[PDB]
Amino acid sequence: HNKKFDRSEHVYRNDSFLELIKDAVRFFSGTPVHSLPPPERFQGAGVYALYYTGHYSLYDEYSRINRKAYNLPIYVGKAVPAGWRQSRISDHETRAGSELSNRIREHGRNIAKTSNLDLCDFSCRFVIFEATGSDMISTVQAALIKIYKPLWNTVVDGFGNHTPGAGRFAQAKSDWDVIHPGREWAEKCTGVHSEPYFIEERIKQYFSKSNFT
Amino acid sequence: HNKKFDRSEHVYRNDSFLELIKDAVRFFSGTPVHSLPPPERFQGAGVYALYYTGHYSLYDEYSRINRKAYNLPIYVGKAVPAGWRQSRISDHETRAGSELSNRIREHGRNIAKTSNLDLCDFSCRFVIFEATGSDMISTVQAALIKIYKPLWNTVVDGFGNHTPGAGRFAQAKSDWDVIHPGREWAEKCTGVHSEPYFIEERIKQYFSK
DNA sequence: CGGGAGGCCCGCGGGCCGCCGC
DNA sequence: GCGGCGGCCCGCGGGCCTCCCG
Repeated sequence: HNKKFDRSEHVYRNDSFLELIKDAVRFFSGTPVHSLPPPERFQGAGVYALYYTGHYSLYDEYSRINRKAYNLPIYVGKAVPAGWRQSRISDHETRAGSELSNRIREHGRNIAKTSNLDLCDFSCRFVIFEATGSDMISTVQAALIKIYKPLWNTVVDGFGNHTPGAGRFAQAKSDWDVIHPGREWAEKCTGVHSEPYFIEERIKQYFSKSNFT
Repeated sequence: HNKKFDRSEHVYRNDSFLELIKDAVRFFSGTPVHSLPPPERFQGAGVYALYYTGHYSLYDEYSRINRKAYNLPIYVGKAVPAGWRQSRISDHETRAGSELSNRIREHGRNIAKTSNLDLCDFSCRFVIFEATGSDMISTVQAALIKIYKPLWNTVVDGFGNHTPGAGRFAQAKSDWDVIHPGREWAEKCTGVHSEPYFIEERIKQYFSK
């Protein structure tokens, strides 16, 4: 330190930044909706949201909530640019990844692999954040989860996992995997996972119990 | 589906963002520097930076980069308020928590337990956001990591690990843990971990381009 | 017995590498 | 023989719940 303690001198407010985030959020909400995955590959990093309109019994309510419009996402995710560990040198030119697009395609493949969900019942929205604006990517994703409370982000976790891998097989298969088998790596997880009965009830409770702030 | 497909209808641009992120970053830059951990506990969520002024041979450069001022952090982190996956299972009673302060303290403890790093050679800065502002925390952290590329966030990974736990006993120990034993839990990781020579050249590379 | 810090689980998804498709 | 994408590792730290202080 070398200097006295005082909480107040460390508080940061910027209401302007709060408006800026609201703006990115409302821009997200009105971007075009596509099939999962979108008809074309593209470059960029950003945020995306997945919507359900099918009739799988635990999720049937989405067919009504999302009947006339894409109102409530089941999942919101992100893909942050390859911006890594850095030392901006050579390290030659080779520019422009397709991180957002790949992740969207990846999540498509996981749903394809399940028995009980059909990919044709999913749709998506996404927003590309470029350059310096890419710093905002994980805060837009958090802002969207806070407004929508997507089921797969806040109740039935696990959709977001890539393969835990060999160094991690002792872990329990996630609630998403237990009600939507089978990504095959999920069958190599040896830990104690939750029982379908208790996940089913949580999903029901999601819909029946009011979530309005 | 919709009807078209047009990449630029999905691209967000707002140049005023550059000014706001600049402002947040200079505010962070000018907040009071304290020991690690700070001398008092405090409530709030936020972002923090760790600075080194010591003489451990690999890191010796910092004692010059940080000689006259706290310029280049060695680590940047963040602590978010309780439940950012839409909060716990509660009613209306206790909206105040200490997750930033706790988190900074944990990092101190981990440094205390190493053999080759002295806590006295460490300082920190931290910024609190509250409570409408918390969505802002990650974007400031990310800006800071991008601008300073702290060595423990970019080259010598793993200081931010919590205990992997009994589900992940077969994973490798982290580069940080290999050059800075010992958190007792890294000792219980049985995977093949990086060589110290490899890490040490990455460190040297960090301080000559 | 009560509140909060910390211990100890895993969600999410970054990055790298090998493999396949060219 | 090359580039891009998926497969397979673990980084970072969230969140629950324990237990540790009161």
